[PDB]
Amino acid sequence: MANRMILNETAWFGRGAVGALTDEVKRRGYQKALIVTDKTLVQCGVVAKVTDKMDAAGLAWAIYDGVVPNPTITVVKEGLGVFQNSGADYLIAIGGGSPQDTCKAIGIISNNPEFADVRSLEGLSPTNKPSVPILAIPTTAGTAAEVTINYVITDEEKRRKFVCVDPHDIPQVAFIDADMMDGMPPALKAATGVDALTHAIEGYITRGAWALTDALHIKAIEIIAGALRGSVAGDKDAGEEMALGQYVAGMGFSNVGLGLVHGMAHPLGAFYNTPHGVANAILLPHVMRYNADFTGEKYRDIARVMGVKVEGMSLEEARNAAVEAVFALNRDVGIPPHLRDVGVRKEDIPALAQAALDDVCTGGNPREATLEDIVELYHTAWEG
Amino acid sequence: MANRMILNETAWFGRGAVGALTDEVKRRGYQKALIVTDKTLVQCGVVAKVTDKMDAAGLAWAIYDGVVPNPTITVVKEGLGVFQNSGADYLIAIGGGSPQDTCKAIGIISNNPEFADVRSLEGLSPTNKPSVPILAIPTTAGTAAEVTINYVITDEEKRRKFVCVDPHDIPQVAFIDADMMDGMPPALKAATGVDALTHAIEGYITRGAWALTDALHIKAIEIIAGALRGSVAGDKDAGEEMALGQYVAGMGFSNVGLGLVHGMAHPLGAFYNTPHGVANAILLPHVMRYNADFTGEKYRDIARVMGVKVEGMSLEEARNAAVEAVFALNRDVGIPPHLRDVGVRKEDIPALAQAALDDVCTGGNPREATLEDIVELYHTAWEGG
Ligand SMILES: Nc1ncnc2c1ncn2[C@@H]1O[C@H](COP(=O)(O)OP(=O)(O)OC[C@H]2O[C@@H](O)[C@H](O)[C@@H]2O)[C@@H](O)[C@H]1O
Ligand SMILES: Nc1ncnc2c1ncn2[C@@H]1O[C@H](COP(=O)(O)OP(=O)(O)OC[C@H]2O[C@@H](O)[C@H](O)[C@@H]2O)[C@@H](O)[C@H]1O
Ligand SMILES: [Fe+2]
Ligand SMILES: [Fe+2]
Ligand SMILES: [Zn+2]
Ligand SMILES: [Zn+2]
Repeated sequence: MANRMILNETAWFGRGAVGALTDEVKRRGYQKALIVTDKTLVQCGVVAKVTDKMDAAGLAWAIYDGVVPNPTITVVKEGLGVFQNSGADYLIAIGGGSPQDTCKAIGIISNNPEFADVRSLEGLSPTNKPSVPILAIPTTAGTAAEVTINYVITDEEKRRKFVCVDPHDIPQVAFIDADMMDGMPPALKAATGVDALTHAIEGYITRGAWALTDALHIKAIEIIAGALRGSVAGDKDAGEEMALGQYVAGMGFSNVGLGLVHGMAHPLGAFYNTPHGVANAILLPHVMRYNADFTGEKYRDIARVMGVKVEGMSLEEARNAAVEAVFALNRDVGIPPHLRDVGVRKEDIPALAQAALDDVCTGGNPREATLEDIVELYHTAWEG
Repeated sequence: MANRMILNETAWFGRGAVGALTDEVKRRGYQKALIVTDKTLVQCGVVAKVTDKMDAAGLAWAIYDGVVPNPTITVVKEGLGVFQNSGADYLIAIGGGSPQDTCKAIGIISNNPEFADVRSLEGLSPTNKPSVPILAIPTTAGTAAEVTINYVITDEEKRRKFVCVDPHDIPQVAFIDADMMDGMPPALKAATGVDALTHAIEGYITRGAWALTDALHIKAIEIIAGALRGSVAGDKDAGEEMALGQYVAGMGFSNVGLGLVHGMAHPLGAFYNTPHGVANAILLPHVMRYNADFTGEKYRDIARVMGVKVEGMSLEEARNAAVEAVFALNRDVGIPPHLRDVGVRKEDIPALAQAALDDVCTGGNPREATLEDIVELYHTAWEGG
């Protein structure tokens, strides 16, 4: 009956937050870090923002930049080998959800060698030891991987993304610095931003929701809905707001769950390598309409913080307004509205739906989804 | 510029939350606990609620119940000795702020022996190693000692309570279980509940306040103001609400600070052993009035979440409403309104004011307080002013 909360024991927030990293490392006595990131972040100079500071403080580090969007089992094994050989005693994840999840997988397996095949970590990972210490530095404003206890890896052999949930993978310190995120192309800010909004909305209405997560989630929705357009536009302060909002969303959903949006988005990532946030964005409003009757007064709350004047509006009208506010936001930030626009094939829907039905996140959906329900949702999101 | 947040990596909430303790211990591989608590909690059977579960799970434990309200350096040293002689490898704090703070001191000194004098830990403790692992189980709905990075010890020799701030003392796991709090006498629920409200209000307007702590604090105020009366009355759900509210308050103030209410309350605890919550309760409304002009629109938010329909009043009226709401709550839960009622002496005011001026928490007050200002505030709280 009791509710558990897993959070970062230490976290730094604000532009310039990464400047606290060298002092945190020194106070922990670590000797060498393995930075887990990708080639784009190295090319854009984002990784240098961190290594330059580390060099100035005389802190040793090595880099693994083989991470690819929607990280695969192959990437995890490659990164793991690099880490084991490096002799590093801690990990620094620099990037969005892909590098951060890869980093979590590496840290967990390094101290829990029984899960060497990686795929065995799906669900509530029965690990016995904490991951190698992880210092997380997000570069996107959407996944909250720095504070959640989950990470998703793509099993290419079985063509499916599997979510791993494990308190042992929580980063020891997170640095939420908007300076690390400004380089995101506007389209990326939009996709990861709606991914964050999806986290907050699904988390707010998830089956396991309770007082504390509801408070975190509704604040996150308000912050995100109020700052996303401005951030996509390039506004500096909105970018900092988004950095906080996406993190606050994570403080909640990591501890209670999500729903059918993520359950349906994962198979798309596995089948087409579709960007996670774009998949969530397209599916979100449709899944919300589907869940409407099972959400109490919560859609009135969502609509209210998304700019809609809900006073004197019926619950039915408020629910329609919440869904429309999301459709509107997606249009405003430029995300394609139909699944056909992003490479999905109708012939694959039966398999995608079954995959969605079996996805870890689907169980938290307020409405118990059937196979045909999911098939219908994919077809509805196909072209409107 | 950047803001730091220290929180419990793991925490369990709700009635029955202590039931998660044995599993958490096993998952961490600890071999023997030293339970830090007091004689009342042992007598009332509260400690047994935990040890019975531990016995059934086959987990070893030893107990130190010598903690006294407003824990002293002597109690810390005695408890440290018991810990060292027990063979325990972790600590379980069962109780209110006194046992929890004593436990933090013990856990820190054990891994940082150069601070054996205890008093040298005041302020931002320059400790190099994390405290011995602490699993915290609060029994009062007010201090949030289970999630904050502070602890206050009484220096009997120098007659003063000193606050210690250190990320190294954060408990590894917190179990917030109202079943552990139901035994609180109504007056204790009242006092500890206003202590929690003070935490939320001071934290909401403190100098270092920012977006995240403001969100936590205003939510804590709403929760506490809405449930305290019912909890004092004995309502079970209200007690569960208070358990959450007092904790949420801590998630915030531990990371930004408090103010003059706590700065003035501490010297009273050192001078008269006045219960912390009672001191804060009497001082709170007066200090709020003092800080009014340096809190922006925040008193409007406080008044609103405390049941006041601020719908059409001005900022000046909203600010008065917030203060009155606190005066009303204190009356409703039966806390004395005047410092004279609880054993304070006017002759001690100059000394109390100086102590308050030097208290760690005072620096966070939104209004720079002078010695003269503090003297005036004590006199005002004396008999209403
Ligand atoms: N600040 C940045 N500036 C420029 N490019 C960036 C930045 N941050 C990330 N990128 C680039 O954006 C692309 C996508 O990065 P991801 O990490 O894959 O995206 P994100 O949304 O953060 O995470 C997605 C992943 O997290 C999981 O929850 C989800 O299932 C998916 O696997 C990559 O090419 C990456 O280099
Ligand atoms: N559930 C309970 N049932 C009955 N009595 C209880 C309970 N919990 C605590 N008590 C009793 O209440 C008295 C006060 O307990 P404290 O721990 O001293 O009170 P609390 O308000 O929780 O903490 C105060 C301490 O914290 C610091 O922030 C403050 O400076 C002070 O030293 C003691 O006699 C204690 O045994
Ligand atoms: Fe999930
Ligand atoms: Fe303080
Ligand atoms: Zn997501
Ligand atoms: Zn207090």
